[PDB]
Amino acid sequence: DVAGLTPCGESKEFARRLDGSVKKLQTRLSKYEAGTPPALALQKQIDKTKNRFDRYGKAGLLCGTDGLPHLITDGRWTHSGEFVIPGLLFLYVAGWIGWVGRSYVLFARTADKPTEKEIIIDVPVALSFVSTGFIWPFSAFKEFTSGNLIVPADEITVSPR
Amino acid sequence: MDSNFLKYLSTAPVLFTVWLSFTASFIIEANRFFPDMLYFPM
Amino acid sequence: ETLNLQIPSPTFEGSTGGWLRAAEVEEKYAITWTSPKEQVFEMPTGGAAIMRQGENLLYLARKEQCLALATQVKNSFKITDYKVYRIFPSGEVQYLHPKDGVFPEKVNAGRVGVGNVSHSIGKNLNPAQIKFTSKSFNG
Amino acid sequence: KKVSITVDRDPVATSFEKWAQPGHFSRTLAKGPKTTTWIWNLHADVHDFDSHTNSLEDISRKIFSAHFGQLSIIFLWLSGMYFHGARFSNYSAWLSNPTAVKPSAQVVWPIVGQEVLNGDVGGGFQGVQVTSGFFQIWRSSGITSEVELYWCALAGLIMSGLMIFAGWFHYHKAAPKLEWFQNAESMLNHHLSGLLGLGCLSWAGHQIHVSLPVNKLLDAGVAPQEIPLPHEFLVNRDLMAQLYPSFSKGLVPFFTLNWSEYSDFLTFKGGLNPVTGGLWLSDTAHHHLALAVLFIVAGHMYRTNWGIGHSMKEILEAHKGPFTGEGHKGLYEILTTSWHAQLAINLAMLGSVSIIVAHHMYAMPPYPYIATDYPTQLSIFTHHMWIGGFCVCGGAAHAGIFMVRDYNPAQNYNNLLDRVIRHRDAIISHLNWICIFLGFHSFGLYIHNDTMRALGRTQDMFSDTAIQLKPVFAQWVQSIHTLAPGNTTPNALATASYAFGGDVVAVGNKVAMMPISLGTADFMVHHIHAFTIHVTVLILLKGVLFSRNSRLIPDKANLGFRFPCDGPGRGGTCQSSAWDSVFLGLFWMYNCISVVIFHFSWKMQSDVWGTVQSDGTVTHITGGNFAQSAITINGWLRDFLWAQASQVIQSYGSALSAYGLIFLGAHFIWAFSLMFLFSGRGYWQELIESIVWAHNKLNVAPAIQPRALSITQGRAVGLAHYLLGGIGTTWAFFLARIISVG
Amino acid sequence: SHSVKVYDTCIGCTQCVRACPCDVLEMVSWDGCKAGQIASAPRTEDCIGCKRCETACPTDFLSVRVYLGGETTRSMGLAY
Amino acid sequence: VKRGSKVRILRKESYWYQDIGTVATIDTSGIRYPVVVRFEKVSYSGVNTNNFSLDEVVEV
Amino acid sequence: SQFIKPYNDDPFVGNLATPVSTSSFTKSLLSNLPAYRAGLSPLLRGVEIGLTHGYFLVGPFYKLGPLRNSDVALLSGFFSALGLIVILVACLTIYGVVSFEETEAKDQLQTAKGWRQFTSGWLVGSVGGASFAYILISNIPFLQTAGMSML
Ligand code: CLA
Ligand code: CLA
Ligand code: CLA
Ligand code: CLA
Ligand code: CLA
Ligand SMILES: CC1=C(C/C=C(\C)CCC[C@H](C)CCC[C@H](C)CCCC(C)C)C(=O)c2ccccc2C1=O
Ligand code: SF4
Ligand code: SF4
Repeated sequence: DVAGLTPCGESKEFARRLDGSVKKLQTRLSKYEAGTPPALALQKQIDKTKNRFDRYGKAGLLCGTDGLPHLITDGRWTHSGEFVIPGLLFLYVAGWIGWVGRSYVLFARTADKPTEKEIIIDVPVALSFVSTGFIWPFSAFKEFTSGNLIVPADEITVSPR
Repeated sequence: MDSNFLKYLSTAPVLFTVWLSFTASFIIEANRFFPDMLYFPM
Repeated sequence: ETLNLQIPSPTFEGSTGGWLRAAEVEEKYAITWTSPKEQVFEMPTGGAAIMRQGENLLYLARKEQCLALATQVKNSFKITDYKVYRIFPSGEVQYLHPKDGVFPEKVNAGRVGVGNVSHSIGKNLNPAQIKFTSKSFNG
Repeated sequence: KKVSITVDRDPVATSFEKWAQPGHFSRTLAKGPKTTTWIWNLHADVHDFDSHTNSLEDISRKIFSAHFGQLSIIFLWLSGMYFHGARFSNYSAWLSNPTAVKPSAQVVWPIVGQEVLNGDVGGGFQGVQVTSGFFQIWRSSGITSEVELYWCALAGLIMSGLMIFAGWFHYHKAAPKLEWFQNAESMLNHHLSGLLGLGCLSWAGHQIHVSLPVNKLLDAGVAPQEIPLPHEFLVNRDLMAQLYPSFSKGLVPFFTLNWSEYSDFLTFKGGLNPVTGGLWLSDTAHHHLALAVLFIVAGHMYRTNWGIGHSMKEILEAHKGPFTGEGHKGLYEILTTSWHAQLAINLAMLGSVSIIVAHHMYAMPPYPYIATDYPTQLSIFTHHMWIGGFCVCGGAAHAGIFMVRDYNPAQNYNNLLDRVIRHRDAIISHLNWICIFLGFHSFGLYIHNDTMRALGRTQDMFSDTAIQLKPVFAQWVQSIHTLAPGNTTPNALATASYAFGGDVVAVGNKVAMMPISLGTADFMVHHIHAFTIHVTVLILLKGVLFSRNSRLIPDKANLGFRFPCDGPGRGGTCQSSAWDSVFLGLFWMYNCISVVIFHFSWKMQSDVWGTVQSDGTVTHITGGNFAQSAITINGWLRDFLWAQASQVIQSYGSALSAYGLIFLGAHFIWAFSLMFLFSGRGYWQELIESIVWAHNKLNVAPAIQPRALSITQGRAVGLAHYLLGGIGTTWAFFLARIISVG
Repeated sequence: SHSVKVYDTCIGCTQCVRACPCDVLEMVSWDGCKAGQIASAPRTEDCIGCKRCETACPTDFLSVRVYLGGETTRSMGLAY
Repeated sequence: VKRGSKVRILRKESYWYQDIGTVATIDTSGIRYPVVVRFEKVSYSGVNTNNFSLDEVVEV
Repeated sequence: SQFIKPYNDDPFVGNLATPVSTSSFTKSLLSNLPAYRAGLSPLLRGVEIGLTHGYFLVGPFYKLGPLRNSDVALLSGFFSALGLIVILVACLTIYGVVSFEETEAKDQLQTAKGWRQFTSGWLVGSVGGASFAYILISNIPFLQTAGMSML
């Protein structure tokens, strides 16, 4: 398929991975009696292993010659659920954390003693700020354009060189 | 509840440990109910 | 003014931290002070000695060793009567501290400023400017 | 009655107000942070009580209540070990089959595939195999039930609550005055007689009435649920007299001094129990009874309130001769007014005792079925070597803190301290020479052997097959200890330990203990030990003796115990403090203890541990390769680290895969430490300046200005990660190796 | 020897002279600062280079500036 | 400038170069650095105040 | 009774008079030793020290050397001792050249001429002592063995 890879649902090496992974657990299950707590635990592990391989086979992942799933991250939309979409979820959460922390340090600067607000956090105000993060791309872009994100170069301390 | 005990629970290490334990706790719970999420399913 | 070599010394049971061959071949330092009491102090070179009531004389290998005892004698026993000398192997005695009878921390007339630069430190010349010329980097 | 209890009532108010103001305990930190250094300076000086307060009374009160908090933590920890033994263990399965079931008291949750760590330890059980030797302790105690482990967990929980209450009570409600703490005679009388003496007496009583009947029934072959409960031995004296017929006469032989009646249960057998490979518990019961008598007798030495006894001041001031001036005068004043002097002594002793514990516990295995549980033997040796080495370096740490802070020359004129400081150049130069001599003549023998073996000259090596450096004195002492039963210990039946010579003790076809022969390789590695111990002493002693002043810095005491340097002048005075000799000596302690545990691990696997074949042949774990390969460094690299690291590297996908992960993680942490060790603060502060610029550009600069860590803290962080990384690497390597092969 | 310089931003606080373990610095009269005094270094041959004077300096950039130079027996702190 | 005003530092070797401090006092004598500026941020030395000249200080 | 006193009745000197440092036995031994012996020429000082050092150098090279098991062990040991003597005499020569400024007086080791005389004596003594050890070990079978000839 893509990059000479094979879909995991029809690769024989993924199937032998699943079969070997289940044989390892079945030989551990072969030393226990049916209703015992270790046997029940081992059987649930076998069920989880089968579910993982069954889900991966039908997911559109591409396996290598080694039978392990490979991620295609060049931007193609048939594989966007492996990096582009998880990455968009990350950048939303990361920008949330960044916007929320930036808003709290700007609040803490306007305090009576700014450095106590950073070792003893004003938790109601900081929770107001953690609620602010859900619309950070718009809040931060309006902040950027309204001249409130970027400070001018002549307001920043720099070394003599 | 005492205001000095609440000001103690607002200290940086307590909030850091509680928030990262809560964070760790929902990563653990999300990987318990919905394990093996190598990809966003689509 | 000159060091009276006959000044009695503090009671020290000796130590291995004292001066070595460079004291008798390069320079030795001496410190004298007057004590109102027969009191124990700590040697810069080791353990404890007892300074005698009256005038004491010490022989150290470093000027910092002398000034360390001087601070111990001024902060714990309040002696301000310490004179630090550098004694050459030739026998020349050079008075050092306090150099003009007044402590360096107090202003004194007739002191000429050495090392004083008329501008602030950010106005020092860059090394490229002073390269391949004898001109100094302090302007 | 000059020894009296005196307490201030309600000294400190139990309020949460100071909890809410971090840094309250010092004048510097209480005004709040302005840089991030404050944050680090908060944790660094918190337990430094004598840096906060001038008064010895408030310092002593803080120490007493912090010791109760530590005891509360230890009791909570013990209660958890008993609860995990009761609830998450195969202890009952292990009791039935101690030689096949592997001890396990930790079960993991199935979350991210980590349930592979619940390996098949045996007894119809899955869990993490535990190597702390608790199962062998509990069998030695005679627990034989998980219900009794729940009762021990509750007893630990009650003690943990009582200690945390006592710390609160003795700091906030009834805090003793300084004159209470300055009763060294009373404290020694009570800690010898009461703590150690009634501790041994009560433990000997428990052993006689509980451990001895239950373990006789266990070794007879009785199943654990067929064994009478431990109080049925207390009441049914007839049933107790079946196992030990001396109980038919009761306590009349004790009081009438007819003690040879009690030889059924108070023996002097020596050697090991053939069934368990552990010490005879009748010997252990007699051992603890004899220690109890001497400890109680010892605790009557000192004078408290009735004229009988010694004044320790009189003992010390009378011991003075012609070489030592005023002698031990002034040492009593030191040790009852300086907590650091006491901590220096007690940490050096507790570390020495922990080191003694590791040697004696492997050689004379004290618990049933602990000798043939090789993961436990390796774990508790390695653990008590590390606790010993750390505590010994903390003894030198607090010797340095005493010298910098609590030492007063006025009260220490011409005594033993004055004389040591007044010949410290002779001490450090002779120690320096012995360390150079002993690095040349121990490690240079290894370099000679590497060179000769690499050059094809096997006849030119120091080896058993070539030039033989035999340990004649150690072999001779081994001869004496093998000849001692019936000769110089006539009433002993067996040797103190089979390590000296004698039989091979096998339990479940695995060697419990067997003679440890010493050859050229053992001579070489013992002189490696003498060298690494000497150099650690040199760094720690050089730091203690030069803590206050040097020829380099004549006023080092004014800079403190822990300062980074006194500038780049005098050539450079980097790491001139006593703290920096503790810092440098903890590396050499690490080096010393790492070679000791490597010597132990290789020697026990190569020459002691293994399986007993038919005809009594012992196939050892690494097949006797120590003798001809521990003489070269390439042998230690190849036949010890490379050969035995096979289990950690190949542990993935098994229950020991956590050890492979910790092996790699600790290699990471160790390397990560070298970022803090090889670098300096000025680089990181200028890098932080550029990062601060990037924050300023986005108006996200913090109000607590970020700083690079202090020079001392960069050293401390580097050392802490280095020790964690190295020890964790050895911990993972040792544990995966010996769980797989032993 | 080391070279020790005092710049005209010196406020005459006398702290660098007090810090000096080797009597390198002393105070001379100067009308530039409110205190009427500036530090001077007429004894840089005794300077060990410890830079304790720099630590004691409360000016944003140390008015006292030690520049480590040629080493001698005195500037190396050698008691031998 | 005048006492109490907020000022921007133009001394390139200052810790607080192009940062804002506030003027505490200004001497009237022949002092080389009369403007005493106090700053919220502390320097690496821990000092939070320094004396500057007029041509090194601009009102904001 | 105190057995340790300040050295030379000077407390601040960097030494302590101790039984090991300042007993009459220690003073007698040092004075008796050729390096500190009064009335001894620098050349004669070198001859006595050299005879001693060359004599005992042969034995470790002979007994523990690479050619120890060979029948040429003594010749190899002597040559190795002799080579070490030549390296050491070069060390003595170079130390003398750099340490001591040329002065007319030769009556002391700490003079250019005196150290040259000492080095001359040390070479003659060391080669002679090494030779004496070679002659003795070759003649005596017991010396050829490690003391196991009786066994
Ligand atoms: C002291 C030694 C010790 C140790 C090392 C352990 C270790 C463990 N126990 Mg055991 N346990 C102990 C004592 C101990 N226990 C005792 C004394 C009891 C009796 C009460 C138990 C009873 C017990 C049970 C019943 C179970 C365990 C389990 C476990 C495992 C997981 C626990 C867990 O994830 O909690 C995580 C729980 C949380 C709530 C998360 C903690 C996050 C918070 C924020 C902690 C922060 C502390 C706080 C910040 C401190 C400041 C206070 C505040 C005022 C500022 C782990 C192996 C489990 C196990 O083995 O399963 C197989 C299990 O089921 N333990
Ligand atoms: C015989 C009486 C006695 C006993 C048993 C102890 C025991 C102890 N003292 Mg000492 N102490 C005593 C008298 C005694 N003290 C006196 C008279 C003084 C005044 C001079 C002091 C002053 C003193 C100081 C200043 C300090 C101690 C500390 C300690 C603890 C050491 C840590 C340890 O190993 O605990 C673990 C061992 C244990 C056995 C834990 C058990 C805890 C209890 C208290 C033991 C006794 C229980 C009870 C008597 C037993 C009843 C038996 C019953 C079931 C039949 C330990 C609990 C140090 C400490 O840690 O402070 C807390 C400490 O700093 N003590
Ligand atoms: C970080 C501290 C630390 C930790 C976590 C451990 C952890 C462990 N130790 Mg070790 N230990 C340490 C420090 C530590 N040790 C030190 C400093 C010493 C020297 C005193 C010892 C001496 C020691 C011995 C002698 C034994 C252990 C044992 C154990 C294990 C069971 C725990 C238990 O219930 O002990 C319970 C302890 C016992 C059942 C025996 C106690 C016998 C000692 C002699 C009691 C002395 C008490 C007395 C108050 C000490 C005063 C000090 C003295 C110098 C005045 C466990 C692996 C046991 C073990 O390895 O079994 C497999 C064991 O027999 N420890
Ligand atoms: C009975 C033992 C004992 C006691 C009571 C003390 C008590 C004290 N020591 Mg001493 N010390 C000890 C043992 C002890 N130490 C040992 C064994 C060592 C050798 C390592 C030292 C080395 C030492 C030095 C070098 C110094 C002290 C200092 C201090 C004082 C304050 C320390 C502080 O606030 O730290 C607060 C506690 C911490 C900052 C904890 C951090 C330590 C490590 C990094 C944490 C370990 C984490 C864990 C074990 C492993 C990580 C696991 C990871 C995977 C999560 C205090 C007087 C210092 C002082 O101020 O002198 C007066 C000082 O300079 N001690
Ligand atoms: C493997 C690396 C290594 C080596 C070889 C050394 C070597 C040494 N260290 Mg160092 N050290 C190291 C790592 C090392 N250290 C590390 C990582 C730390 C981290 C904190 C320290 C910290 C440290 C301190 C703090 C101290 C030492 C001390 C010593 C000396 C011990 C005395 C001795 O054995 O002399 C014998 C010399 C050796 C064993 C070096 C190996 C030489 C072998 C035997 C062959 C010789 C080759 C020969 C000269 C070839 C000549 C021909 C050739 C020149 C052409 C010695 C110079 C101590 C010291 O100097 O005081 C005595 C001391 O106090 N070390
Ligand atoms: C990296 C590094 C820094 C920079 C390191 C810093 C500023 C530490 C900051 C790390 C973050 C900010 C916190 C660390 C938290 C860790 C994830 C875990 C810490 C665990 C304890 C701190 C609780 C120094 O300051 C330094 C100073 C002297 C010698 C070497 C070095 C050095 O190597
Ligand atoms: S410290 Fe800085 S400011 Fe104070 S006097 Fe010395 S130089 Fe002038
Ligand atoms: S460096 Fe040390 S010595 Fe030289 S001047 Fe500054 S303080 Fe005085």
